[PDB]
Amino acid sequence: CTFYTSLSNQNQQNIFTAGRRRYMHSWDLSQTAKIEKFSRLYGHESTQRSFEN
Amino acid sequence: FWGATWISRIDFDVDFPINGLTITDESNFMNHFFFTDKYKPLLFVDLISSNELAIIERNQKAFIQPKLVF
Amino acid sequence: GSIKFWDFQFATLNQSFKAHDADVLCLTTDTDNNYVFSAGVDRKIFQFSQNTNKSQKNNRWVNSSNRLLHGNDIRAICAYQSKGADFLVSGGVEKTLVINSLTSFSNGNYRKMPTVEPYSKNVLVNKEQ
Amino acid sequence: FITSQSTQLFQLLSLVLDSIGLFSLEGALLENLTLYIDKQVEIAERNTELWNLIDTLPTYTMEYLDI
Amino acid sequence: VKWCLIIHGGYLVSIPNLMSTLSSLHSTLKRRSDLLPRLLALDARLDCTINKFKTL
Amino acid sequence: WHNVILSNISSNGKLLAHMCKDHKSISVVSLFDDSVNLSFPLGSILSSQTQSLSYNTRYVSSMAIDNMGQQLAVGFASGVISIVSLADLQIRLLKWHIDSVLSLSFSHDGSYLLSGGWEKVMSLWQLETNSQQFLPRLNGIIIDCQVLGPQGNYYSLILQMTENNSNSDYQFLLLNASDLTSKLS
Amino acid sequence: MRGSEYQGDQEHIIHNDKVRSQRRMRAFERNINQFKWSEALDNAFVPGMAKELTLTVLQELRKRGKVRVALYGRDESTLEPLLNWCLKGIEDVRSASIVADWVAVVLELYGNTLESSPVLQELMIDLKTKVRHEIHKSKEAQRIEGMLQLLT
Amino acid sequence: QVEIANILSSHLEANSTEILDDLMSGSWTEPEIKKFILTKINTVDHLSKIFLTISKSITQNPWNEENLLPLWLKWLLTLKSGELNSIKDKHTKKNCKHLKSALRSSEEILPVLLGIQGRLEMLRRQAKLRED
RNA sequence: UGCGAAAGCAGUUGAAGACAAGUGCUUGUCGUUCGUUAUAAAUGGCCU
Repeated sequence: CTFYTSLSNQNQQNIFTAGRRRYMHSWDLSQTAKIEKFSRLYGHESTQRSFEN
Repeated sequence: FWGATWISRIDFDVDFPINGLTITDESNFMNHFFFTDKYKPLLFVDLISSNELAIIERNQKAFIQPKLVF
Repeated sequence: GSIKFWDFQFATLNQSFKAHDADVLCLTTDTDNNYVFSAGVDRKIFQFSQNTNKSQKNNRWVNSSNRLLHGNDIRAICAYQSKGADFLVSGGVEKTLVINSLTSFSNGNYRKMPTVEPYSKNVLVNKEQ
Repeated sequence: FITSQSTQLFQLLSLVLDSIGLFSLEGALLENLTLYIDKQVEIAERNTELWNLIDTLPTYTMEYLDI
Repeated sequence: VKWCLIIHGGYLVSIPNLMSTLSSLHSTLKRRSDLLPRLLALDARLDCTINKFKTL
Repeated sequence: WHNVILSNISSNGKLLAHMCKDHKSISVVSLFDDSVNLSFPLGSILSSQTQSLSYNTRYVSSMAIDNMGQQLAVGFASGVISIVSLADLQIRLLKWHIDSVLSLSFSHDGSYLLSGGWEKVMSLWQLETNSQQFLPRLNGIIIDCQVLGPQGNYYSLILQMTENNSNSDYQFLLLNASDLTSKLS
Repeated sequence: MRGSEYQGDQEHIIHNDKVRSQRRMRAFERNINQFKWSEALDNAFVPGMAKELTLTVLQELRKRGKVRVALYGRDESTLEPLLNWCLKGIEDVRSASIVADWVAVVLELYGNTLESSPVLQELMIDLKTKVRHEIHKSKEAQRIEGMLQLLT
Repeated sequence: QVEIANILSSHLEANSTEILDDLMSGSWTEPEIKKFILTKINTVDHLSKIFLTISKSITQNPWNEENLLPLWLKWLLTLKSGELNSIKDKHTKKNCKHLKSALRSSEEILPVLLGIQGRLEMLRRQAKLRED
């Protein structure tokens, strides 16, 4: 897991996390949490089996 | 006369009316009338008799590329 | 079915194209290496082009186009260019030659040579008997 | 008269044969009505078929060359 | 079924309700009757081709 | 310009590519400056096999111009897409759509192409390797596509729902490019 | 690896996004989804295929408007499995109508091949007998309905 | 049966109105109708005439007891379908339409007839039972 | 195309201009017009 702050728009904050799974999560930054899932590699799915590293 | 896919007959007593995928050939190579394309391909052509003409013609799994049909 | 371009000095992959659906049995290039033509079991001939100036500066190849001309596998392919000639000749299990133009491969006409062209006759006929 | 657009005339007959009932019908006529209907059934099947009808190299060959 | 209707026709007539109690007959018979026009259409088509190659 | 058949504006809003009957010719013009001014007949782009075939092949239904002006995408009713490099008028064929392509739009960088048609499937063509990704089973055929954001965060699509022939039923869809989920329908 | 058991009973926010596992799709369904029309017909006519499941792929192709398309690239060798099933399915009331459509097309599409192939001919002779048998049954049911109407 | 075949052929060449009379001749049977169609109807014009005569006859009286004219139509369509639809005459299509209309009626007729016949079978059987 | 039931009952599918191809003539086309109610076919198939 790791924080991420866009270099240009400092107001932007985000948290990326991954595991032994074929998808990645991103959390934008208090009733709810805005969570988006990256699960598309655009044709290179064979080369990538897990987003763990 | 006959080639791979054509047959022709020319009478030599009569004069004729005057009326991309190969080398352009700018360089040198070194240093009464009948025509039919109906019979092809032809392995060999000859006359058996004066009024008999003999034509000899030719009579694997492949990767499938379907053709769409609706 | 992949065509991969490797940097020779460092021995690394620059680009990978998943173009064919089966084996790529032969490759050939034009004189200036502006075109790389591939062929194989899927009966297709893929043209990869790097003619554009921006492509040359960035050294990036492109899967420009493809064509289906053969009825079966393509085992042997060759390319020849001269001031008066431009040929991309291919052949395979279909037992026939196919000729194209390298410069105008995408849109240029093609010729399918006869399977048997009898310069030396293998059959004779005897008029008598 | 029958044994002697028509469907509305036939289908009216079926209504008669219902209203007459089982008991009132007498055998002698019933035979004649049978032969006529059996003929009509055959014709109907015959016409129906017609309606569906309307809706619906050798190794060695000898030829003469034209010259 | 044919003999049941013929013999007991008088009693069957004098029944308060038949559709509720004979519903299975009407359902089964209706399904088979409905097929008649289509099956005839195939019969004409089959008879056509069967005649054609037989004469040829 | 006279007798404009088809016209499109770049995503940035600074290049205009339009076609005229002066059969027909394509011209691209920069709007706020004189840097870009190119013109050429459609015959040059068109393939000869297209010339031999029925008129559907020579009929352009969608047009897109890259922000830099180097690339121009032409659709055809036959379902073929042709990317033409303005610098040398070199042609590139991308053929997946079986029916007329109705919407084409370039990404801001120019590396990705959004295409949509009667297939009810929006295709992201990756031009580097000519690969593609799909979003199928949209509610209707895609009249239009666009990449809307400083970073292309959102895709704006126009859908038609052609089932209803009595009236034209437009549906505007804003998809989050992250996971391709409908942010606003 | 001790964290798998935990179910977030103490955590502030619980987020659940995994899609439920759907049952595996059969061979014929995959072919239709991938637009393999000719193969979908083949998967229908295989040993040990449930009759109901066989009826759907036939109806499904017809619904898709792909009946002739499924029957172009075929000869007598790969046409007989269909005729064998049609020889049996014509009896059933449910599949009688679907058998009617498909047999009509194959005749309209392979009349010429029928003449030169003997085996196909015997199939249609037997098929003609069975459909003729059905006509008698379907007719008879109408006669029963006629009498049953008289009683009421 | 040779004489009627040649007679019918002559009338076709002569454009006679007795072509119908030749057709309903009782000498015809099933195989000879087949052989005449296969061997003697070689011209498109003759095919049109025989179809036109037959269809008008059946259209006027589709319920005639004589099975001969329908028998001609059945084999004419079965054997010469390719040559028939090759006909592009507008009147032929209208004539085909008129024939189709008459036959379409009869198809609708059969469900009622079977219902009546089945009804009548029951009435007959009960009378037999009462006799016994 | 009109009417009607779903079956069907009546009725249409013309003229001009321009372009291309082949040889002034022939054919095919129309992001051209007027009037009447009035086959297809660029190897091209749906994600995680």
